[PDB]
Amino acid sequence: KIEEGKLVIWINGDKGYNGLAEVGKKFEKDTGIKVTVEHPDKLEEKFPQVAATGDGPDIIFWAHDRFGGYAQSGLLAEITPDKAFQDKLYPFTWDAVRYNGKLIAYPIAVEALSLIYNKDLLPNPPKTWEEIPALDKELKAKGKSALMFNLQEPYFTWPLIAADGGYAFKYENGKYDIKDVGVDNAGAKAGLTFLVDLIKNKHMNADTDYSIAEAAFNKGETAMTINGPWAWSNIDTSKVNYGVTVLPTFKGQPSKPFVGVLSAGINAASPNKELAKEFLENYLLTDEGLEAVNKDKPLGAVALKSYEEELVKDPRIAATMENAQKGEIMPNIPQMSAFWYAVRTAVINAASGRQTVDEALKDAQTRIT
Amino acid sequence: QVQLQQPGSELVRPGASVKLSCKASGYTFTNSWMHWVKQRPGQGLEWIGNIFPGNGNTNYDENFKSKATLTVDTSSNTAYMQLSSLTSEDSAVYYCTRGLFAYWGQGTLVTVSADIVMTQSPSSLAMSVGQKVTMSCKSSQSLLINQKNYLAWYQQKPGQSPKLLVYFASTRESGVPDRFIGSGSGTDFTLTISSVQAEDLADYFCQQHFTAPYTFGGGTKLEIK
Ligand SMILES: OC[C@H]1O[C@H](O[C@H]2[C@H](O)[C@@H](O)[C@@H](O)O[C@@H]2CO)[C@H](O)[C@@H](O)[C@@H]1O
Ligand SMILES: [Cl-]
Repeated sequence: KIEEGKLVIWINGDKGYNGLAEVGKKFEKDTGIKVTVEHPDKLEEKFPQVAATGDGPDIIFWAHDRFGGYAQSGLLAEITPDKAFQDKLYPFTWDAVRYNGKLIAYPIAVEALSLIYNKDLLPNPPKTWEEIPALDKELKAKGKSALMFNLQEPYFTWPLIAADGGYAFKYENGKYDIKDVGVDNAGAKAGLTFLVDLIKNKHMNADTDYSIAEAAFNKGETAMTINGPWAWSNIDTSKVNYGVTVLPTFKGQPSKPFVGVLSAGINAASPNKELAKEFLENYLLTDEGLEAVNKDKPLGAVALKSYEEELVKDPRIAATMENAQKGEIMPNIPQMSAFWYAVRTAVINAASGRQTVDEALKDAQTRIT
Repeated sequence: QVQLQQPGSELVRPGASVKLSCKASGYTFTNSWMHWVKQRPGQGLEWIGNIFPGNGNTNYDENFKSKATLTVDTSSNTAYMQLSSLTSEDSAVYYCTRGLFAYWGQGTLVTVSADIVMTQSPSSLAMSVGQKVTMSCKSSQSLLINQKNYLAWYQQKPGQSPKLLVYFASTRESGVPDRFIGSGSGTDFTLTISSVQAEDLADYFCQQHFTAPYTFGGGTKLEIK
């Protein structure tokens, strides 16, 4: 069922799959093994279905959070890097890919949202969310707007929802207590209420998604956006003098983005486990392999030490790390999927008015518990 | 760091057999396909067959089924080619090459004494240093899958093995001067030397990597004044 003698790789369409395919063509020239990199839609969701019948790719790229539910279903193979290999990657990134004491993926890069702003429109970015309404009113009198970011994915609204005390699963005594969910406490209501109020006051539009926000910022129509380092590539080609900075505070407290480690898992049903190890270990996790991916769409801060040491002199990488340092590393427990689909419905319903903030978050909390 | 040690030469006679050895170092021997290529004076290069050392799978060209047998010793990182029933016409330099004909051993000369067509042009050419050199290679079938043209270019200086210059039509190999530029797609491909130098005297082959027999072109014998 999965075909023997070639590597099929899945990676999400916002990452540098072209640069990854350049690593796969160096691999193919060298080994004779054909490598096809693909980016299907909803791939985080297609993988557990197809791979359960034992199908799907040999290697799946995603943030570590969805990988514990994959491992729990026994859909990921235990990777086998020797100690020499592990020492080239930061020890905390291995932690994100451990499940029941076993490494279940190769960590690639550490991702956090940042505030991206157009210095032409706004040379001094706002340090607080509370000053954003006024900022929009001034900018609209010039035919611009203050802020446009992707509201259809809770990943993007979570930093605000958690700033005042929202949380996913409380971390106590070295586990994630799965009956203690903080999506419906006073912090979560305050943060999501602020976002809803911005929409109600015409400062943002509730339908805005990733394409809409990305185009508005890159055509210089909005002053600010919130996005990861993969988005820097299209800003660079497109004329906007931009900066990358700390997320604005809410009620004095730092915005707390969920930090994701982009990771490579090996399908349990794959017959090419030994080849996937060769590609990931000796081709991708190279200075050259990561540069090939990085030149297509930036990775952020990377798990590989040798390459990170020249990536950290980049101001934007420092801002990414500070925003990451102020947030929380995502848990990889299997309940993460239910959490994300619950918060997603909660944010879309609250944003549009389909539900009040209080019962949208109350419904989100019953579904996680 | 990658090396493919082959013995310099074997002296053999008709009806006998010889076992040719290829010693691989500097890479993971189990995960790379290994090809064997024959180069007879007066004939271009033809693929004999290949071995995947990790599971021992083999594929043979028709002219070497029942003439060649390929084997591996996992533990010594050595590939073997057995030639049976030798005849005068089997006198050639025999190469082992790794991957998509990416690195070549230096070749063993054996002396027996006592579907896809690749049209390369011009077959020989004489240019002066500094001039622009254009070599074309036309394939009887598209070599595109989509992106990705299964076509490479090689430089063979006299008495040396072929050395990969450009792979996948346009990607210059590591170490190659930037004067070498491959271009093209589908069936028409070009190798351009933007400004030749004297060191560039060599024989230039294109080779398709789409499917067996991974056929080579007739070559461009390039000389520099
Ligand atoms: O929005 C829910 C979503 O959040 C995270 O996905 C991020 C991902 O980490 C980033 O690399 C980038 O692709 O944006 C995604 C959101 O659009 C979680 O990793 C994911 O499981 C979750 O569903
Ligand atoms: Cl040379």
